[PDB]
Amino acid sequence: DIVMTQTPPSLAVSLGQRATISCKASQSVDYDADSFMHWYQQKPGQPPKLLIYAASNLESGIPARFSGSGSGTDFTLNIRPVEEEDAATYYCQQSNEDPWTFGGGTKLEIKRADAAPTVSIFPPSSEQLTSGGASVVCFLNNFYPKDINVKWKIDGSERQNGVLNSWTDQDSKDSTYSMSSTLTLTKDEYERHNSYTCEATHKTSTSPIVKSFNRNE
Amino acid sequence: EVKLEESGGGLVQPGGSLRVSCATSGFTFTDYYMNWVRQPPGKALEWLGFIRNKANGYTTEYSASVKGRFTISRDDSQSILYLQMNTLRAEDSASYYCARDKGWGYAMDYWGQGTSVTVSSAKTTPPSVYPLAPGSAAQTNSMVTLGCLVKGYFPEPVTVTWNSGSLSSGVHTFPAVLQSDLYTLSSSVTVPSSTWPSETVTCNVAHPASSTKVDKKIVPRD
Amino acid sequence: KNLADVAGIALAKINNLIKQVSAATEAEARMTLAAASTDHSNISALYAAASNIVTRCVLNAVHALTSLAPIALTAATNGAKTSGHISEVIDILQQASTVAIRQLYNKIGDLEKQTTNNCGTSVTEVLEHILKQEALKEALLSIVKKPKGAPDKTAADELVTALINGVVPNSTAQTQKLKEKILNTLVPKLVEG
Repeated sequence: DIVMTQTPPSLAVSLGQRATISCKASQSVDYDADSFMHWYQQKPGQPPKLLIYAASNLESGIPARFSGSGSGTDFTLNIRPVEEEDAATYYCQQSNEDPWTFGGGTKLEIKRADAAPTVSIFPPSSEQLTSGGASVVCFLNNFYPKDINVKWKIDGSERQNGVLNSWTDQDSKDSTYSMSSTLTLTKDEYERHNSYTCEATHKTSTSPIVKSFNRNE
Repeated sequence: EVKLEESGGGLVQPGGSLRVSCATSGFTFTDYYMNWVRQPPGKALEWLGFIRNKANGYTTEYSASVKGRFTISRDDSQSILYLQMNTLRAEDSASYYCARDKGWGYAMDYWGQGTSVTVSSAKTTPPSVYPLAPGSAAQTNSMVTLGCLVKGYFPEPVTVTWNSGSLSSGVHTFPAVLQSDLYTLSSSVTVPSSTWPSETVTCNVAHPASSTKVDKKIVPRD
Repeated sequence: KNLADVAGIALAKINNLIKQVSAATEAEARMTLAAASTDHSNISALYAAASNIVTRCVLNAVHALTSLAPIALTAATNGAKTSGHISEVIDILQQASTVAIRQLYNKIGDLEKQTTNNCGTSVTEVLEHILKQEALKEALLSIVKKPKGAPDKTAADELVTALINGVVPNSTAQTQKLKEKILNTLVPKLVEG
């Protein structure tokens, strides 16, 4: 009953550099000199893609930038040079003893030049207000790195409750992130105030990016 | 070329049963071992079992988490693979992948898109779709960002497209968030100011579990 | 006594080597019958490579036995005795009724040196050793290779299955898993070209 341990759980590598992901087996997954260790790539929302079978055989159609090595209980997957399209999670799998098991996965982030977010704010639609709810939506698009802070200010005072944030996965093409911040109030609470602002503080600037609207027009 | 699709996923009550299927084409189905793999939302891949080909007796192997409850079968005449799930539990909620084996219980070299199963006693709720138009506080700039908010649906997933898929670049669809047993997501799209509002922009929301297809036009506010 | 300890170790090794020759020759017998019953050029070439491996197990195991028995006989009874079937003397020595012991201990350490190069002690075990050998794998791939397209994977399945029904007639879950394990270790070479 073979347990697979991947290290590290998260890894950030610059374009053109080398990424090394390791899998450590609780017992040998080899049969003499023949290995039963395989590597898969999974981009977010997509099916896994087989990269390497039997520790070191590169599957047909996979670029030579990928390579695998190791024996017995310790194996590594190598990506050189790293490219934007490599942003994904990587899994080891053993088929040496039933049942087949997978590693926990390793998420590879591709580094890029720091990029400030593009911010836009949206008032509650009239269709939603009729049902008694009011959602204010702030989009923060195409920034890097992933770390970002959003504050909501209603008539100039910070609001902390009813805020929900959601990040996209790293983009395969431009290596950026995006995030949405939704502040939901009651229709009654929304119509009591006038000015609504989301403020984004990101490493690219010491002063926040501020977008706002007034409810009466 | 090689194509495997999964179908049959949906919402199931705890303890209930469900059968998912995989239609394959582009290769000699009879010559290959076939696997089933699942992945719970936000978790690691998990191998469920495989079925042998005709030459090796049509027998099966299973992981212990699934032994006795699930049954893998195949129809060589139609080149279709099945997985029959019984006595489902909440943690059986996952995307279920059909995968072709490279050898004889070896590595998996081709995978389907996957089919989603949610095991829960909550019932299906269609989403509310609200258009997100600029507040006209920052009227002009050459690129304008529009959005639409998909609120209070169950279960996952929903599909969001813009202008029936013709607007695909510059689209960000954000992962759903669960609150009060309902999911909410939003989607943004950026278009040139010369194309909106002079031309129409519509977000299309599909929620198969409710068999709903909804189109919302983004019209300037008020 | 120190001689009763080594006598037990010598007899356990002699009994184990005797079972090695029994298992290997029993494999050879079913392979030679299986080779004579069927008239195919291809599968017969597999039996040729397999028989050469199995017979050489027997020659190696008998070579180790005939070398160890005189060595064990001298130790058990220092008085001159170098004959076969010493099984009786060390057995009773092991129960009741030093140079030669040192001589024996080394030969036992020498023997295990070749423990890695030892085919099975049962017919299933020797079969596993047969399929693990490069000589058999090399023979099998040469038969299935085609000059233009990829080597035929379905034929490799059929040839290994026929071989496995030559040596072990009654199929088991272990025989099936053993067949799958060997065929899997060859997957890299059945996709060349």
